[PDB]
Amino acid sequence: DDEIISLSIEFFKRYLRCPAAMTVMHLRKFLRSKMDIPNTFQIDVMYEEEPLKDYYTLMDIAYIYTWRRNGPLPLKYRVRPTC
Amino acid sequence: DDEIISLSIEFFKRYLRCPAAMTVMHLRKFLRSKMDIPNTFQIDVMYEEEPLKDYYTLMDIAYIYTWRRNGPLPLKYRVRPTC
Repeated sequence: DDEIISLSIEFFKRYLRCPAAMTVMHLRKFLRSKMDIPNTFQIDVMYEEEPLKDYYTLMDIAYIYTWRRNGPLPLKYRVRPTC
Repeated sequence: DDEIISLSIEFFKRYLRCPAAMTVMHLRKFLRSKMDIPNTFQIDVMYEEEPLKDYYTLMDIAYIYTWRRNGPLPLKYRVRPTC
C-alpha cells in the first residue's frame, strides 16, 4: 500500500511515521544502526510478547493484530546473544 | 586476597577462573569488550535477579551471597538502553 503507518518502538519509546510496506527486517536494521548493535547480538521485534517474522509488513502486523488506528502501532524490541 | 575464584557468566554460559580481587566494574568491561557492546547500552551484572554494585569484588559477592564453593559462582548479565 501507498499508506503511512504511525507507530512506536521501545525496548522490552520513540515514534515513527513510516511506509506501511516496510518490514520487520527493515526495522531490525534500523534499530541495529540507530543503537549501533553488533552482530554479536540478535534483535527480536515484537508486538506484545511475541516476536514477528522478518517478512511481515507493518500492514500485515496491523491486520494480524487487528489494530484499529487508535494511537500508533506499539512495537517493542529486545536483544539476545546469538549462536 | 591472592585467591582464585571460579565462576560462570551467562545472559539473563561461559566459565571463568579469576582473581577474587576483581570487581563488577572489571567484569562489565570484560563483557563490553568480549561482546562488542556499544555505549548506547548499559550492562547489569547480577547474582540472581539483583544487580550488583560496581565496587563489589568477587569475594564480596561470595561473602554477601554466602556461596559455599559448591560449583562456580553463577553470575548473570543483561543489557538495557542507556539515557
